[PDB]
Amino acid sequence: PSRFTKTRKHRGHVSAGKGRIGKHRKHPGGRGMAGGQHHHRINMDKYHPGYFGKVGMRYFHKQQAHFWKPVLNLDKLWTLIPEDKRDQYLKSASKETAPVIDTLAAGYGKILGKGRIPNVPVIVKARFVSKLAEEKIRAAGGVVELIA
Amino acid sequence: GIDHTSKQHKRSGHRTAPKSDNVYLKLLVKLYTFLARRTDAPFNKVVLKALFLSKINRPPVSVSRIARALKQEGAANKTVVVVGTVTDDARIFEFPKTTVAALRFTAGARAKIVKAGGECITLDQLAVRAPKGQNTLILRGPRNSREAVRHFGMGPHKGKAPRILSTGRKFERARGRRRSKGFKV
Amino acid sequence: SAQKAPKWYPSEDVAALKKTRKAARPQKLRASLVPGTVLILLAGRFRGKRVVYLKHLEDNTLLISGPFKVNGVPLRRVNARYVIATSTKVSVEGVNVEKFNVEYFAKEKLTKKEKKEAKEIKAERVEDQKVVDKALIAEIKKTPLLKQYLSASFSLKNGDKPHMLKF
Amino acid sequence: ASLPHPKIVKKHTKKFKRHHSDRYHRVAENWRKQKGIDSVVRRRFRGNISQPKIGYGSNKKTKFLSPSGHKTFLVANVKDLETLTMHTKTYAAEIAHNISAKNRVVILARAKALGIKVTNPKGRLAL
RNA sequence: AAGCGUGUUACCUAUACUCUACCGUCAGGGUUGAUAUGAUGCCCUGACGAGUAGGCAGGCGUGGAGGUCAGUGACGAAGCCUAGACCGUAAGGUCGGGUCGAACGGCCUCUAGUGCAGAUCUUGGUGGUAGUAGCAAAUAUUCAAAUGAGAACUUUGAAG
RNA sequence: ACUAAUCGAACCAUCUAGUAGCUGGUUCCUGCCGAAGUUUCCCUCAGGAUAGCAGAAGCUCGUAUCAGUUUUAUGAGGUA
RNA sequence: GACGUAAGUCAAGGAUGCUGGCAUAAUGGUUAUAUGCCGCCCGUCUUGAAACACGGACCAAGGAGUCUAACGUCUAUGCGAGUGUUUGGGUGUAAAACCCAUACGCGUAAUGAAAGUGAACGUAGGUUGGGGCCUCGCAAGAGGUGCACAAUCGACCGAU
RNA sequence: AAAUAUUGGCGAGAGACCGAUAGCGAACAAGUACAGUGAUGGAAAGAUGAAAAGAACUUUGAAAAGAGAGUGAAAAAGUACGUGAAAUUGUUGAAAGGGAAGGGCAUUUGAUCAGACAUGGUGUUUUGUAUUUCACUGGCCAGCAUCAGUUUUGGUGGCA
Repeated sequence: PSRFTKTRKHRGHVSAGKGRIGKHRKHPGGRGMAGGQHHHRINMDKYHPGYFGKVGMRYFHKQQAHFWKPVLNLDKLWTLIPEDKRDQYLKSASKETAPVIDTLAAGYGKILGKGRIPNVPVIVKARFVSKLAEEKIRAAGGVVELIA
Repeated sequence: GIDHTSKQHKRSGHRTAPKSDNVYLKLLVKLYTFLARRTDAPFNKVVLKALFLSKINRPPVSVSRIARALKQEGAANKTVVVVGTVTDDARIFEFPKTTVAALRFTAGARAKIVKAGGECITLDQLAVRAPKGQNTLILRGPRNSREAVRHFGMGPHKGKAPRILSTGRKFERARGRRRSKGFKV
Repeated sequence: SAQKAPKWYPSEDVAALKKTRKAARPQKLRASLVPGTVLILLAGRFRGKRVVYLKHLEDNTLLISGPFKVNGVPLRRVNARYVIATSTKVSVEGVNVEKFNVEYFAKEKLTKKEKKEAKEIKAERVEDQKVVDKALIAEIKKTPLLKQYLSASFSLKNGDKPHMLKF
Repeated sequence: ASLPHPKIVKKHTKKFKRHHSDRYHRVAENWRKQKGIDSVVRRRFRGNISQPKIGYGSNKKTKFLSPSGHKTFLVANVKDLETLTMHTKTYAAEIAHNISAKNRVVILARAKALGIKVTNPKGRLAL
């Protein structure tokens, strides 16, 4: 609200919290990112390194649809199964009856391997996968299949 | 007229009362203020000064971290006290039976703990069951893990995270960060 | 409500006083005050009247009777501080003064009902002045000029200095 | 009457007036801090007006107390007055200025019945 | 010497030092098995208190909103004046008196076009200057009668 | 020079509340703390950024990894 | 604590006892004046203002760090690996309120210029300090566990 | 076609908006008076009273107008009209006054103002039993004695 603003506490003080000799002006240092190379150079090379210059090629007509690759680590892999049926799959590890976790329809493109899934069979449906993500799945007895 | 070596009328700089308005969170402080004062147990003094911490200083403690605390030998039967919230975790799939006293439990944490055979209580049950912190164990959530801390202490050659909205190419990856253009940090 | 309420009402009970550690020790008097000496009244109706100190009451006042037939001062009590003790003395081992004490000089019992909005001596006060003065006038005659000295008042003349004047 | 109290020491009875309040009619008498970079008042020069400070703060045990020793209470009607029934010793009644005359005679009669002391009984009478 | 050089003591006084009271801040504490209006309260101890720019905290006030006091008021609201009174350190609050005529308060919160001595500030108004400067170029008016309450200024006449 | 009392570029309205590192002003109280005019860079010297000095929010602990200090011992200096 | 065999008393963790007058303008308050001393005219620029520096004849009213998009730190609250109803729909006493789906936003993974790759040897590692707890210990104190955190050496991921 | 925009026009409904220097420039005969050759610029000005019931009539004055009377709840509502602030001005009163005045500390002098306790009050025979027909104390101001804290000024004794 306005009543808690320090302006209400600054009534009566001539400079309104801006200094007698500073004389708060409109734009004493410039407008926006002005003087990024001349008189604010120390700021722009200390607090914001790397602002000025080229880097990398220019991607023409970039679409974030192509680069939609949300990552699903193996720890979260068991969140895909609804919590009601997680237990009946966590217990009774069955090779011929393994839950079919479909990561894609939940919106996950790539399976990473942050690891430590319990050693029970599991079915993983993902467009991509990392090398170590497989090995933990196989070390748990699961299999990875390719879908797109 | 005396010289003053230190700054006079210097406030102690520590929170003395929770400057939250919460009445229930002041009832707990009222209880523990009495316990901390009327007991010699250092545990009550600790929990009293942990109830005042702000939200950033009361980080969530995962039930995975609760389990890691119980992995210590001699702590299997100890109760766990978390002055703050207790959020659950999908990372752990086996949870040992235990009792946890925390300000707030997420619904996910209660379901995970109680189903695991444990039990969830608050600080007042903890006071009833153990006034002076018998066989207790205080856990604190990680504090530098906050995203606001990656940018703290920013400077050249510090390995910190610049304050920036959009992260990617064309944003702080030019002269001043790479050695090819200009210089390196 | 014009002014809502103060919750923290003060302690309406009255707290008893603490046990004060002050007794009432007997008054000690300056060496210049000896029974039968001659004082000089400083303040009151009889300022400057010479008088004879008789007895020290338990009400830390001085019972004095400048012989009423001499200086017109009755057998009355005065304050020890408001009198100057003169070196001269009158021997007084022949006067009975025991019957005069605090309750004797009690004025009267006065309340707001007896309010003298607009504005008599007891016969005892006269006879007791006589019997007390009988010893005084009998044993004051032997020393010459004292009766004249006692009759006259006292006042600071010009050119004299009360500090270097010994009384 | 009221409870026994410490002697009422005001410790500054003179009202704090603004600097040059009489000199200019536009300068209100109400005390406003002289925040001038050159004002002799703000620098506490000798022989000048004294600035309000804590030191003039009155004794707590005799703060808000009238010279009669009663903390005044602003009463509006009979119902407000009945709150001070047992609290007659400390709090003294005070009829609000806007209470009508026919509404004062009822309060004064009621207040006089309870023995609560009223500091404006000479207010808005009829003779 | 009431000058100079020197020394002896006596003495005078800072918001300095000591002690005391009071205030505020800070710190360290005490205070719940029928004990206290039930805890940002109360109480104890101690040390401090200069201050521009500046920071922060606690408060007073103004316009309006939600709630409450079954609040105040034509037997007199608001407003205004008040070398009348009280309260608060203070911002201010409250009362008493007069004018006055129709609405307005207290408290918990909410909100903002929220507090003026200044900006050669704006608008309006009023002053000292001050019954003052000024009403002095164009040669010039005078008498009488009439009208009229009133005639240097109007007529009319006579003159110039 | 003159171009409607306006002229080394008229006047009127708008863009326009043009821009200002410059001048003046910036409205209640109390309480606590309380400076700086120096480093470096800038077409920089009436201004900024950055470090410094200050406040606040605190946080971790509980007499120390301390100190505008001295002693002891051991260095260094090239002023008087 | 003292004096007292003791009972008690006391100058021992802060004043009592007695007495007198008055009970009102007496004390005191406000205000005017006088007297002693002191006080330069305020605001601002300034190293420096009473300035022979500038603004201010006086009075009333108006009058200046606001709002917003996006954020940073801090804080509070709700939920918490999720979070966000209010683009929209249903509803309604109708701009209110209530309810709701999918998406989408931020977060959960980083790195590289990009192609791409993508985080446990170990009890998620070791070492040191580490509040607290626990075992013994009357008590210090000794051990065990030691989250947060601080430093460092590691280990894994991306890039060269 | 619809979903969309709409500070113009017409109608309608609302507001945590403004309240006669505000809000449209314009609450009123406002784009009016007025200024400018012209383009254009462009104000100020709301409120008697319920009702004009708008002061008949008498008297002074030439008349305005005054004094009355009177209407009116009010003329402290008379169209120069709700309330009517300050600057500024007059009258009366009070005070002061040797080239300023004003302010602070302190007190006199004068003017003026709140208050006790004048309490059921430690009770006392009521005229066919709730008036205690004399009360306890604090309200102001002081004095004395004994003390305590701080201090000052001395007289003495003993000892080294």
